[PDB]
Amino acid sequence: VEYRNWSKPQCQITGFAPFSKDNSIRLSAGGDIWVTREPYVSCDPVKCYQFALGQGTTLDNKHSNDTVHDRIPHRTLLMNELGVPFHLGTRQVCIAWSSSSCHDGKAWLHVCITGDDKNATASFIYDGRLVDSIGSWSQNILRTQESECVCINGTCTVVMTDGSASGRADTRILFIEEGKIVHISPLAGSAQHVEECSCYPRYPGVRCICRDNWKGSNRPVVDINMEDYSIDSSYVCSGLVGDTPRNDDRSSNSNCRDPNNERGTQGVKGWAFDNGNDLWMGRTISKDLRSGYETFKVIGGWSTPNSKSQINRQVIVDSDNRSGYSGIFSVEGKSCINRCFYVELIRGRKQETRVWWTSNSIVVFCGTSGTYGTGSWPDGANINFMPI
Amino acid sequence: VEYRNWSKPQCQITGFAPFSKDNSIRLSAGGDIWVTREPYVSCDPVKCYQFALGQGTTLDNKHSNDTVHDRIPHRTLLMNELGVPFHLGTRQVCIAWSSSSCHDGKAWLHVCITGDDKNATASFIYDGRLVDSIGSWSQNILRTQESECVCINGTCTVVMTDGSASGRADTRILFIEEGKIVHISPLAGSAQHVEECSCYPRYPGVRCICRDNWKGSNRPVVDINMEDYSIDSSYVCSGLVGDTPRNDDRSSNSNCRDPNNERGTQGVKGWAFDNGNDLWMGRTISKDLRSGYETFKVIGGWSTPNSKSQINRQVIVDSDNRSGYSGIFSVEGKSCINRCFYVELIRGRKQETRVWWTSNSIVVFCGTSGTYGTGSWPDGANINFMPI
Amino acid sequence: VEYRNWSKPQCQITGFAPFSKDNSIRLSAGGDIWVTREPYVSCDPVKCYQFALGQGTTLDNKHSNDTVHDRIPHRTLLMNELGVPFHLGTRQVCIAWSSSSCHDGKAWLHVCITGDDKNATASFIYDGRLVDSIGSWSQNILRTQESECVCINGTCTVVMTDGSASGRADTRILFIEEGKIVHISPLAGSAQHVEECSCYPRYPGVRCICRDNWKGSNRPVVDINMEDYSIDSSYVCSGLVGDTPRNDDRSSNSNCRDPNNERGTQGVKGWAFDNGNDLWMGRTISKDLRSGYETFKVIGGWSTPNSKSQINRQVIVDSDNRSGYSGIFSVEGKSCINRCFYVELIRGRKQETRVWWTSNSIVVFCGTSGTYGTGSWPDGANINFMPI
Amino acid sequence: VEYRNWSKPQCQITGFAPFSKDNSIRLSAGGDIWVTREPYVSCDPVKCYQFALGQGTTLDNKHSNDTVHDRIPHRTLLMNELGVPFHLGTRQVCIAWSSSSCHDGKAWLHVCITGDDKNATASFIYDGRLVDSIGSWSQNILRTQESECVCINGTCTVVMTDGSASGRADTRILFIEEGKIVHISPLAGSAQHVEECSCYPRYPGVRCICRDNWKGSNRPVVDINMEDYSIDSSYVCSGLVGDTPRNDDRSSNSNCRDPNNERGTQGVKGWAFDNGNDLWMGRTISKDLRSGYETFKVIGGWSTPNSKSQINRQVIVDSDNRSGYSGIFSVEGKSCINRCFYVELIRGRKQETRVWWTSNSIVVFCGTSGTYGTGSWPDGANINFMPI
Ligand SMILES: *[C@@H]1O[C@H](CO[C@H]2O[C@H](CO)[C@@H](O)[C@H](O)[C@@H]2O)[C@@H](O[C@@H]2O[C@H](CO)[C@@H](O[C@@H]3O[C@H](CO)[C@@H](O)[C@H](O[C@H]4O[C@H](CO)[C@@H](O)[C@H](O)[C@@H]4O[C@H]4O[C@H](CO)[C@@H](O)[C@H](O)[C@@H]4O)[C@@H]3O)[C@H](O)[C@H]2NC(C)=O)[C@H](O)[C@H]1NC(C)=O
Ligand SMILES: *[C@@H]1O[C@H](CO[C@H]2O[C@H](CO)[C@@H](O)[C@H](O)[C@@H]2O)[C@@H](O[C@@H]2O[C@H](CO)[C@@H](O[C@@H]3O[C@H](CO)[C@@H](O)[C@H](O[C@H]4O[C@H](CO)[C@@H](O)[C@H](O)[C@@H]4O[C@H]4O[C@H](CO)[C@@H](O)[C@H](O)[C@@H]4O)[C@@H]3O)[C@H](O)[C@H]2NC(C)=O)[C@H](O)[C@H]1NC(C)=O
Ligand SMILES: *[C@@H]1O[C@H](CO[C@H]2O[C@H](CO)[C@@H](O)[C@H](O)[C@@H]2O)[C@@H](O[C@@H]2O[C@H](CO)[C@@H](O[C@@H]3O[C@H](CO)[C@@H](O)[C@H](O[C@H]4O[C@H](CO)[C@@H](O)[C@H](O)[C@@H]4O[C@H]4O[C@H](CO)[C@@H](O)[C@H](O)[C@@H]4O)[C@@H]3O)[C@H](O)[C@H]2NC(C)=O)[C@H](O)[C@H]1NC(C)=O
Ligand SMILES: *[C@@H]1O[C@H](CO[C@H]2O[C@H](CO)[C@@H](O)[C@H](O)[C@@H]2O)[C@@H](O[C@@H]2O[C@H](CO)[C@@H](O[C@@H]3O[C@H](CO)[C@@H](O)[C@H](O[C@H]4O[C@H](CO)[C@@H](O)[C@H](O)[C@@H]4O[C@H]4O[C@H](CO)[C@@H](O)[C@H](O)[C@@H]4O)[C@@H]3O)[C@H](O)[C@H]2NC(C)=O)[C@H](O)[C@H]1NC(C)=O
Ligand SMILES: *[C@@H]1O[C@H](CO)[C@@H](O[C@@H]2O[C@H](CO)[C@@H](O)[C@H](O)[C@H]2NC(C)=O)[C@H](O)[C@H]1NC(C)=O
Ligand SMILES: *[C@@H]1O[C@H](CO)[C@@H](O[C@@H]2O[C@H](CO)[C@@H](O)[C@H](O)[C@H]2NC(C)=O)[C@H](O)[C@H]1NC(C)=O
Ligand SMILES: *[C@@H]1O[C@H](CO)[C@@H](O[C@@H]2O[C@H](CO)[C@@H](O)[C@H](O)[C@H]2NC(C)=O)[C@H](O)[C@H]1NC(C)=O
Ligand SMILES: *[C@@H]1O[C@H](CO)[C@@H](O[C@@H]2O[C@H](CO)[C@@H](O)[C@H](O)[C@H]2NC(C)=O)[C@H](O)[C@H]1NC(C)=O
Ligand SMILES: *[C@@H]1O[C@H](CO)[C@@H](O[C@@H]2O[C@H](CO)[C@@H](O)[C@H](O)[C@H]2NC(C)=O)[C@H](O)[C@H]1NC(C)=O
Ligand SMILES: *[C@@H]1O[C@H](CO)[C@@H](O[C@@H]2O[C@H](CO)[C@@H](O)[C@H](O)[C@H]2NC(C)=O)[C@H](O)[C@H]1NC(C)=O
Ligand SMILES: *[C@@H]1O[C@H](CO)[C@@H](O[C@@H]2O[C@H](CO)[C@@H](O)[C@H](O)[C@H]2NC(C)=O)[C@H](O)[C@H]1NC(C)=O
Ligand SMILES: [Ca+2]
Ligand SMILES: [Ca+2]
Ligand SMILES: [Ca+2]
Ligand SMILES: [Ca+2]
Repeated sequence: VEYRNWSKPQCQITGFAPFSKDNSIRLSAGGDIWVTREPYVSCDPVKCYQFALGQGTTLDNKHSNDTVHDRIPHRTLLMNELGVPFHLGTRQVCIAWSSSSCHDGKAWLHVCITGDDKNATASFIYDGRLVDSIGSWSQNILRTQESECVCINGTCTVVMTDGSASGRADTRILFIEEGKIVHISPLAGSAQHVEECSCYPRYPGVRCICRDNWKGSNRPVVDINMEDYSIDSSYVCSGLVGDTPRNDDRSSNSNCRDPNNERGTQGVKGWAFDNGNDLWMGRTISKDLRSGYETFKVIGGWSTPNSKSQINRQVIVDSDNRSGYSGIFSVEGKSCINRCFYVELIRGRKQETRVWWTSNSIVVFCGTSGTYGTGSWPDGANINFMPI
Repeated sequence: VEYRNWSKPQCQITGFAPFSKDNSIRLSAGGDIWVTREPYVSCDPVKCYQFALGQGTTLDNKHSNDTVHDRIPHRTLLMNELGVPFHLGTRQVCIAWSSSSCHDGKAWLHVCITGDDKNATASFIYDGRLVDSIGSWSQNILRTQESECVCINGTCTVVMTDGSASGRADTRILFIEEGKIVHISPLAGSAQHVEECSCYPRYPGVRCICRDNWKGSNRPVVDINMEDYSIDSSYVCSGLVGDTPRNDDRSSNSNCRDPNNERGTQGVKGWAFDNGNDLWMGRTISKDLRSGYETFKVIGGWSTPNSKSQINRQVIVDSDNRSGYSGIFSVEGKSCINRCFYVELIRGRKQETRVWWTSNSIVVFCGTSGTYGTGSWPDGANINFMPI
Repeated sequence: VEYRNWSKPQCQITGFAPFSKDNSIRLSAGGDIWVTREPYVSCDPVKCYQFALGQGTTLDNKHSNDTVHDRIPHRTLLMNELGVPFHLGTRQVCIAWSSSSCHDGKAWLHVCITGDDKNATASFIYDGRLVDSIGSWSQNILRTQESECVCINGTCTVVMTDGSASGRADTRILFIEEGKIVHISPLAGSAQHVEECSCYPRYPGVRCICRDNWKGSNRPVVDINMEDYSIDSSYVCSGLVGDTPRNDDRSSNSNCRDPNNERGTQGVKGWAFDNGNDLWMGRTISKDLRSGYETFKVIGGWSTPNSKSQINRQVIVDSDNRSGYSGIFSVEGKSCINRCFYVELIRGRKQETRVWWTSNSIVVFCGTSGTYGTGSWPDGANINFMPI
Repeated sequence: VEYRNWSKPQCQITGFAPFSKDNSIRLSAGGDIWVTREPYVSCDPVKCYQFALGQGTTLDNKHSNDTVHDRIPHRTLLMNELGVPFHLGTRQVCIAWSSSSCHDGKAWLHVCITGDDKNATASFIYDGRLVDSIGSWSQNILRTQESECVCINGTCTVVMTDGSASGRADTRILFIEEGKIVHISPLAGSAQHVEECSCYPRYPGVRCICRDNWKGSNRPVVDINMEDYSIDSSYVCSGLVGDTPRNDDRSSNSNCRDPNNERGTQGVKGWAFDNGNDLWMGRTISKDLRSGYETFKVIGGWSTPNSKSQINRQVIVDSDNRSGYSGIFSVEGKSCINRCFYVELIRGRKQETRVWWTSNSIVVFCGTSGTYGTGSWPDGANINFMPI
């Protein structure tokens, strides 16, 4: 086994075709399925696996009630081949309430986070053994990606926040070579917040499309130079914008460098990925609520401010339904590195308060240089059927 | 790993001996089993696996109700070793409501179909990565085999329809070398319809025994020349005939070249496989309803029109019971390539409307050059026991 | 991989120490466990697996009722590593209502039997493919071992009956080299019946301790000469005797050559295995009912008629409980070939008619050249707890 | 595969970071989970597995009632990768009511104990085959570690008691090279009792931190010389002390050589592990009841009597909750051998007599040379939710 160095062109995609759905909630009505959220999928040179954080229980468990809350001791990081539901036979690869995973080529690094909010811990596991540990630095919740990290040559990047969701924060980018952090590099850029970065291998570095829970609703970019550790974090030129809540589609703006301050409040985990001066991206159809999922390409959107030349749309999930988080997902072709992407479809309380638990399914789409039809793939489960 | 080139004689079989049953419905009363239909089994140089399309749920799920319908977003392609039931621990290898799978020798290609009926998409997955995509072409349901495709030397064939079930249609035969379609070839032949082809490796090409939902009740043949892409599609000389509904057994006819127009309406997925001028084939015992399964050899039936010299019958499934689809299943011997075949036994609504869900079990029989006894293997599950 | 030729001394054992129990019935009250009976365990050069025939269902299935009957279409041959219960995730390796399995070294041969009683079929599977088939020969139930077959050099033996349980019968010994029967050899010996042979590798041939459902209650021996195909079947010299029902322990007799005619009626699957002029054997404590299990060594018992010098007893299962079938189980040491043995503990109807289903657990003991304590390991499950 | 010889420095740890929790009880409310207790985890050069002894059943089984009792025929030794719950798909690797497991490098040795209390047996399994057996020697319960044994060069140590819990006893240290005991060595030392030793590879020998159910509440040390078989068993210099029940924290004492006689009665399985003249150890927060878990380092505590210079505490499990047993768990780093440790959290009768069954979850922590936060990880399951 030599290393995963990614030297190879990205694919000139033409849109996305469907790859995987698991029906996690549906089956949850007839089987014992874990309680999840904040999923993501990543793969080694052979199989694509699917992760997510549980709630130390199952859905048809009287326990599950109040799964709305993101952190609790009993939450663990699951793993399965891409395609199997999360069952009583799944493994809790580590304790955590946040994470990131990359396959450096040789084996896995699994950053998993847990502790008190104000003082928590981050175990850096690798190849099964626990290679390192680094604790919270601001004293107000150490959180990470909830997406696949990226490694190149033998060094795995991973961005980390601990600060004030809607406020300033310390963003560091740890460079851990084999479960062992070997160098940390402090954030720099126009980016007024970095959180839930969706990172990918666009050689020689790593580029990140994050979230901004404070003033921006136009994703902040985070570019890592795996070559010298230096950082750079701009903002997206695309005038379209994909974050929720967000202004609209006409008064929606972005100048590639400053929080736009338009419902710049919260956010959601999102992705995007360049191609020349263009921009393949995705977001919720609803711009108030996290419902419906569409994906598209903005001409000029990566190199040019306030763009609006949308083209090649797709209604991945219908706007009458509901989605949630999503992240990019790379996966090296036999000549080019193709990007893929996932979408958790969250069914549960706060919204569908018919039941008291919260969990989620997933749908995933990859890159294609061929045709496709049209459609939308939701969780599609009868909340009047589901237990509780 | 060199390639699967099939250069090796087919076996001079003498009838079929039992191989596998899974009891899918029976266990479904005491366990959490997926909701299926349109199964098939295929194997790599080591294990035989069993496929089928689910209904994004399980049987003891209040959801399952109305599984009669063939397409919906939440239907996925399962896979398991030959012998295990479809459980909560099975994987959804792709989203689809149609498919085909072959092992080119090195790894798997998994055509899976999904989208709106009128406009749908076909993901061409291979080795886990998504190599290509080609969308619907007539705008009225892109459908494929629901049986194992066949590869030789490194090129995998797969026939595709999109048109009018009971009407004309476009039938194309895609030649995808490694998840990448590299050449499409348009249908040609006496065949007035091609749909649900049951294809196999009868070197140097590939030969297909399809269905005809319009005017024929005598299977149309579809011969592929993997050598130059050319096509040829005749009809079966056998005067016996195996399709349901169908005329009878005396006024049942076929001339090897034109729809016979005798209850030539619908059909069901069927198989057949030559041997000299003869014909080993199978069909439902009931010629109105898809009930009971028998298999036999018609002397003269492959090279001679309107044949009736039946011999070596078997009551695979009793005519008091019920079957459904079926397809051929090859599996290379240590000197000859033996054919095997499967039979879904569909238990569910429209018929057994005691319950509201529809799923199916399976029985499978291989080729033998030795003796056998007699019997019939049905789903045999108490519909008064089953849930719902 | 060279072949399993067994050239290596058997171990001078000193008694049996406990190896495996699975608690099949107990868990059956809190989980979905298959309905079984007629088990046995066998191993390849790495793992020991556990077999048995199911009843196409699970225990907490309303179907299971009337599992007392041995044959029905929906019965299949399971397989799992030695230690896991038979779950909804177990595989039906073949259809059958009888069987035998050996690992010739390279891979598995799985004789499985099914068909009408009067006319049935026997599929000879191997390495996943179906290599051969041979049908019933007397027209009254083709049955086999229900124990591990034995292979040496590359030829696998397997004894087969079809005749009259309590009457004469045809006993043949098929020699199948790679799923392909290559020579059948007709039974010869003092043995007035051969049925449920418990066979083992006592180089250069294979020796069998069977059952006799007609006139004997003293196990008939069946010695195979894998060298020239010739057969020889004596009877056990041991005057102790181990079969149920059986006379007693004082008027119990055997002369090494003729059915003794003492409650010589039915039987049960049993084992035994020589050592010099002695005899390590096992049987039920109850000599009317199949309850309790003990094992011991009779000095002189293999080379001398009507023996009674019992020594080294063990109460494997207490006589207040209940057992059933049992068979020998070899397993090559790092210098000597050690024998092991299993014991199904049948819980169910006809006896414990509190419930209407019948299934069974298992306990297994191997050979030891070291000390041991005392005890008894029953199914030990509350029939008042169990479902139905 | 060469052998596991451990020549390599232990790691200068700085405290413990979280690795694994499984939520065994929580899921037990929504799934079929085995009934356990007396767990432990151990690993081969690749995966870390988790063991424990069951109670031949599952929790939602009416059987489980009265799982308070430690021994019964139907108790078996489970095994799974580190992270999966104990499910109906787990294997019973042997019958036992006590055990120990080490990976000599090449494969596993699994001492499992069962029999009458007064006369029991100990099967010494290895690589799947049963290599040896040695029976009880005092006639009053042969018990072993309930923790991972340690092998070096090719010889696996394992300490064994059989005597009087609160009285004298015979303590032997068997040296079994490949499932075959090749030399037994009798205990020697100041140690007035050895029971439930928590052993580890501190090259060239093996050192053990046991329990004392008679007069001590200050762990007895047990040092093995794998070099010449000689033994040595002192007591811990640490004046802090970690055993429950125990005096307090001020009148708590130890002189490194004699039972201190302060609530020196019972105990619990514990661990500890040196580092220079210091001592990293752990115990229950409650000194009467086995509740809460903390871990720390006592300066001077390994080489100096009655120590009280505690530092680097952690509240692993909060004192408002409840723990149970615990043991050390080694795991070779890429330059140093890191120690890890587990903690069963027992939920069940005698205490939480709301229900009638007893089982347990687990939390596990490894060694780190990096920072960490703070927190506590309990079973945290609603006893008012749980079944029974
Ligand atoms: C490939 O396949 C697409 C699939 O797109 C999606 O369709 C759903 C909505 O139809 C969406 O939720 C789902 O998840 C799919 O992802 C092909 O067509 C698609 O469907 C139609 C047009 O073809 C577009 O959707 C619209 O949605 C409305 C809700 O269904 C529908 O009622 C709209 O209908 C109005 O125009 C149609 C035109 O055919 C016609 O039916 C009527 O005239 C109708 O008029 C309305 O007017 C009044 C006010 O609204 C009402 O009082 C009156 O009752 C009536 O509702 C409309 O059809 C969807 O966007 C479209 N997709 C795309 C990409 O165009 C598409 O043909 C093909 N394209 C490509 C590149 O392959
Ligand atoms: C190997 O094993 C076969 C197994 O074949 C199948 O048998 C079932 C039907 O019997 C079928 O559903 C099942 O699934 C099996 O696959 C051996 O025999 C088989 O069974 C019989 C003859 O041997 C054939 O089946 C017929 O089915 C009727 C329903 O059971 C049965 O009642 C018929 O019986 C009439 O003739 C028999 C001859 O033995 C005799 O019983 C009576 O005289 C009976 O007369 C009827 O007459 C009146 C009008 O019908 C009634 O008023 C009166 O009450 C009575 O019903 C018949 O036996 C089945 O086809 C046959 N299989 C084959 C291949 O022949 C077979 O012996 C052997 N062959 C080979 C090559 O190995
Ligand atoms: C290793 O370990 C053995 C284990 O053997 C088995 O014991 C159970 C029966 O006790 C059996 O079902 C279980 O499954 C075990 O496999 C050691 O001992 C074993 O137990 C005893 C003797 O040691 C033997 O079993 C007998 O079973 C009767 C039912 O329990 C029991 O009541 C008998 O007791 C009579 O004698 C004992 C002697 O100690 C004493 O208790 C009394 O005096 C009692 O007297 C009876 O007399 C009247 C009529 O019966 C009654 O009115 C009165 O109430 C009372 O019942 C007896 O103890 C069992 O066979 C034995 N096993 C072996 C191999 O000896 C054994 O010590 C040791 N051996 C070796 C080689 O390692
Ligand atoms: C990293 O993270 C630690 C986590 O430690 C643990 O905290 C829980 C207890 O708080 C424990 O069960 C849990 O499992 C954790 O493992 C950081 O702090 C930790 O929490 C606090 C202090 O920081 C310590 O715990 C104490 O526990 C009491 C129960 O919660 C709590 O009420 C105590 O509060 C008293 O002092 C605090 C100081 O901040 C303040 O809140 C009040 O003044 C309060 O006063 C009480 O006084 C009267 C009598 O008690 C009452 O009438 C009145 O109502 C009120 O209760 C206290 O805070 C815990 O030990 C501590 N851990 C450590 C290691 O210090 C820690 O800051 C950081 N350290 C490091 C190295 O990283
Ligand atoms: C990184 O990319 C590839 C794959 O890791 C490296 O491997 C060699 O690269 C090219 C073609 O890929 C040739 O020089 C060798 O034949 C490759 N070997 C294999 C097994 O692919 C490549 O050298 C690395 N290069 C950079 C610039 O990072
Ligand atoms: C990672 O991969 C290759 C590893 O070799 C790095 O490029 C190499 O450049 C040196 C001189 O710097 C050559 O001698 C190497 O052998 C080059 N690669 C090849 C295939 O020749 C590359 O620049 C590194 N990139 C990153 C992002 O870390
Ligand atoms: C295709 O069939 C076989 C198997 O793929 C090819 O392999 C060689 O073929 C024959 C015997 O099978 C000999 O020439 C070689 O010894 C074979 N090698 C092996 C490993 O079997 C064969 O050459 C191919 N031929 C055609 C005509 O397609
Ligand atoms: C059968 O037994 C063994 C094992 O199959 C054969 O293997 C050779 O036998 C001996 C020692 O076992 C030596 O001649 C070789 O070194 C063995 N090789 C191995 C890999 O064990 C043996 O020759 C066979 N002999 C008979 C008489 O059947
Ligand atoms: C099975 O195994 C060995 C295979 O070699 C057989 O014994 C051999 O005897 C021949 C001459 O007959 C020698 O040249 C072989 O090489 C011998 N074995 C060895 C290791 O030398 C053996 O007799 C056969 N036994 C059975 C029961 O089939
Ligand atoms: C035990 O430790 C190591 C690992 O088992 C042995 O292996 C050799 O040891 C050193 C470095 O580890 C060198 O002499 C060799 O290069 C090692 N080989 C490998 C594959 O690591 C070591 O010799 C053994 N030594 C002792 C003292 O027990
Ligand atoms: C276990 O491991 C090594 C095995 O070699 C033992 O040390 C060896 O010492 C001899 C002379 O005694 C050398 O020739 C060996 O080759 C040494 N090891 C190495 C790598 O050179 C060691 O002392 C043994 N220790 C224990 C606890 O059993
Ligand atoms: Ca925002
Ligand atoms: Ca038709
Ligand atoms: Ca008899
Ligand atoms: Ca004590």
